[PDB]
Amino acid sequence: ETVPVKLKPGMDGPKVKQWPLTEEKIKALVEICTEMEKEGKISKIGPENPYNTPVFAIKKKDSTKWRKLVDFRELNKRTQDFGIPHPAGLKKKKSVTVLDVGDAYFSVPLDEDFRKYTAFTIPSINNETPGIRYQYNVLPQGWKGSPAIFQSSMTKILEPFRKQNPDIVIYQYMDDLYVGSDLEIGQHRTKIEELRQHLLRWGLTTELHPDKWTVQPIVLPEKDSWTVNDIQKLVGKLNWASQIYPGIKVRQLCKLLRGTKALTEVIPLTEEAELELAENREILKEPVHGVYYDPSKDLIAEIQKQGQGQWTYQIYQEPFKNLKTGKYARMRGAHTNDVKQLTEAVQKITTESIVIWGKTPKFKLPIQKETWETWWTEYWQATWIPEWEFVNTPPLVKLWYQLEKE
Amino acid sequence: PISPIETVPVKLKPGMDGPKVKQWPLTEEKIKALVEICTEMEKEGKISKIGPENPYNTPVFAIKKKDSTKWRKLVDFRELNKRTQDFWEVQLGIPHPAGLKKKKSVTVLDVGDAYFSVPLDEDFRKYTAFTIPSINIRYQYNVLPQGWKGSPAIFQSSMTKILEPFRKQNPDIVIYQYMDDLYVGSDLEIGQHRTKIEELRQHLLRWGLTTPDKKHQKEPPFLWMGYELHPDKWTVQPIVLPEKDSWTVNDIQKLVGKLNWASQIYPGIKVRQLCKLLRGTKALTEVIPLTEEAELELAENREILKEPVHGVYYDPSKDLIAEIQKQGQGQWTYQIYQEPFKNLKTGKYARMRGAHTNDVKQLTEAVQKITTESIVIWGKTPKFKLPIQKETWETWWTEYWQATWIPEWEFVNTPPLVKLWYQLEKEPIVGAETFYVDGAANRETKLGKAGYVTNRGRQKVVTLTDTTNQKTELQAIYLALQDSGLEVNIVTDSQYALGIIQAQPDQSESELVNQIIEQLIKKEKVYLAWVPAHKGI
Ligand SMILES: Cc1occc1C(=S)Nc1ccc(Cl)c(/C=N/OC(C)(C)C)c1
Repeated sequence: ETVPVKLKPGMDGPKVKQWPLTEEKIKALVEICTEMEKEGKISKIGPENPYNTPVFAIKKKDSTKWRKLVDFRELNKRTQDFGIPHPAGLKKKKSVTVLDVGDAYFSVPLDEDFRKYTAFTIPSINNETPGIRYQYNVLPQGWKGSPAIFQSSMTKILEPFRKQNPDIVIYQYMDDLYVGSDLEIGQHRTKIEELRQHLLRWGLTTELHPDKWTVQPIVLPEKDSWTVNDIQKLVGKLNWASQIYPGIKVRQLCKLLRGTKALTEVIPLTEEAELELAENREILKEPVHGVYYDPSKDLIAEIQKQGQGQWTYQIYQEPFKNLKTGKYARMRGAHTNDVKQLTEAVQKITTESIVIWGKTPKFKLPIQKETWETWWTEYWQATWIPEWEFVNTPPLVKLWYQLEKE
Repeated sequence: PISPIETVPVKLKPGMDGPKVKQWPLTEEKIKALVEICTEMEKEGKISKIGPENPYNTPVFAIKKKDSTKWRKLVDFRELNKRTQDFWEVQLGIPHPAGLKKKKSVTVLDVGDAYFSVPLDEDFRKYTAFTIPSINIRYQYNVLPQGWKGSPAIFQSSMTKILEPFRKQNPDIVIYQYMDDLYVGSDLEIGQHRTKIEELRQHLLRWGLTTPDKKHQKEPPFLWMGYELHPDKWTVQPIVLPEKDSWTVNDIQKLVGKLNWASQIYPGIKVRQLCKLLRGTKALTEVIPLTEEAELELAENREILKEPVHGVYYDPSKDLIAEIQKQGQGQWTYQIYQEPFKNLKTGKYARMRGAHTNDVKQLTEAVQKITTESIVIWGKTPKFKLPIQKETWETWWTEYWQATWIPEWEFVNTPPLVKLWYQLEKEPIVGAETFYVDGAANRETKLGKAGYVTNRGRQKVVTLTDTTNQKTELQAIYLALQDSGLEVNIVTDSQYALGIIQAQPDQSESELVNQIIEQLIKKEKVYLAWVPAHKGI
């Protein structure tokens, strides 16, 4: 028996255009789809169905086998909401492990009348062939309603491992299961493998470190002698920084800056300026008081290209009231590609948001839409897809976070 | 002939009802004709008579043809089409000639009146109701009606199913449907090819779909959107330009249009002076005196369009090469080929400077655009031969604020190379003079002052009428640049100058910024520094 799923009142199904795909992945999808059709998971559809959702194929980390991924963001946004629990435990765990339990959904049938809305299309190179149109008959991976409907079965399936191991945390966010334990790596890895078998046994098949992620302080430079330029740079940063920490003062230094001196001119600090600075260093030794996460408001992630392979980010809900901030160094191998590094970073950051608040952040990316749209899929390796917008990084915000400690 | 194929379920938009529009009174003759014509398809079972239980109606009129003066009929489904549901995209794009492979032979079967062979959803049929009047006769369609929104869509998918078996049986044959034409190509020997065609023909015939005989069907060369397709190569129809005495504005526009399309295949084509003839045009039909600069240009273009162009098709076993050239500031030409000088495709782009850019950023955008069309056509991206040194690229991209990338490429020394016009110093220049520039203007009165004072005692100030703050600030920076020597340190509090430091643009929409840019380039070493406003600094 199937549960009746509906679109939020007044909405209509998604009619998103398919992005062009490479030969390599069109073939991969054709293969994957013919098979899924045999198994009865999906079915060919005619023109009478006007809806569409983009599809593509990615290759998992350590897996040289193509995996089909759909972009349900639009559908999910139009899909009605529906006990969806998030614990603050794995936030503190010594280790967490993500598990791909997407396969489970394919067993469960999807309400007949909602099926139309899951239409997708495999394109043809040079439009020499019409698109191959399919639609899901079972629960779609990457859809929000799926983990929802599969809830019951899921809880049952896990309860035994749960009750026999309440010292472990298990969190389900869409196609993934986050398993965290403080148990040393030996027991953790072994216990995970055991859990896998526990799942495998039912049919369906499938390291992180939370308490090591610290918000770093903003360290200010230190010289034996300061030049007019050094001071100017320092003052500029502090002045901007006072929007976060209102206790930051800059007048005493600004005083030394009065007078048209050469930038290379060396200036000794007045004892008053020396204090002012020492005082500021203190305020910067810790994050601003008063920042509390609000579940009813969107989470936001800003990323700034720092060059040399470095990237900086800040998760917040209100500008300047950052819940978390961090620095990311490019993965070994992406020594020439920015899109590669950026996507990796986008994923890493999303994961953390999930672990902590169980919610994906809306990204503000320092890249041109065209560049992103063209190559993001090539390096994506997650079942979910967060929201994003493209922006122009204010130079000031960049110079600031460049100052984080190591 | 009607066919025994599953009708596709069709319904009207949510909450809408069928057409109910007035039937024009015709002539005793037009009525005569339509009576005859309708009785024809009536006997064929295409249309059936209906009684008063149908409150819908679509206007039907008569029209004499080109080849016979004999009357044809026309049904105006405009209204019905408004009330009909939407179907998925009919054709998601046309195949570009450069993405085709060569075939030994290509034949097109005109499945002409096939719309009228595919049965319409029985339920929907009622909406197709129409009326043949009298001087002082109801029917409805039982088959896809010429003109109805869903016809092409449904017809296509039908043709798709019907061909699935023949395609499987013959994986060495290529069929491509477009409208009511069926293009079929292959690499089989002419006799074998001829046979398969007939086999297909009889396969479609088995479904009532009539097709033209070997005696009557079409053959190559084919016309495909500007191209002249051959089994061996494609050719561009030498574009004809009308040499005339009196030119009207409208005429110039159309001319510039055709010329612009041409430039994709024929770099060299210019329309700069031809465009000038449009300035201040009061009417579309006003005649314009062709400037001699325009005469020399229009002429030089006829010469270019004399030499035709024939390229080659795509060979999957060969690598794809894309080469790019900068014809001018913001102008790039590219040609994709597999074997040198044997071009598959060519094109060009003109980039309206916009806010503020630089050549390297622009090159990047071309590469990006090319990469996208490549993937659509060949399903893969080309190896790039770019007029830029690996050193230059590395220096720029590693520091640029925005994420950017260029796929596997290789430097090709084809002048003029794109290069970094200037690079601001990372730290203050020792020895160099230091200009503390500042500018302010009254927003409302548009009155301002711009100036500077240096660590060497030099100073200046200028009063500006009809200026804005941003202009003043930049102007301050311009002056500092003018009066400074080869090496300069400049401090400003301008929020907009922060942009230049980060982006280091070599072109902008603002002529003023451009002035500053020219000056920056002239300098040997420039160090720009920003400081917050209204402070000590
Ligand atoms: C997709 C296709 O349909 C029929 C032939 C072909 C191919 S791959 N090669 C090819 C080779 C020579 C010619 Cl002349 C044409 C004709 N193409 O016409 C269209 C683009 C309508 C298929 C096509």
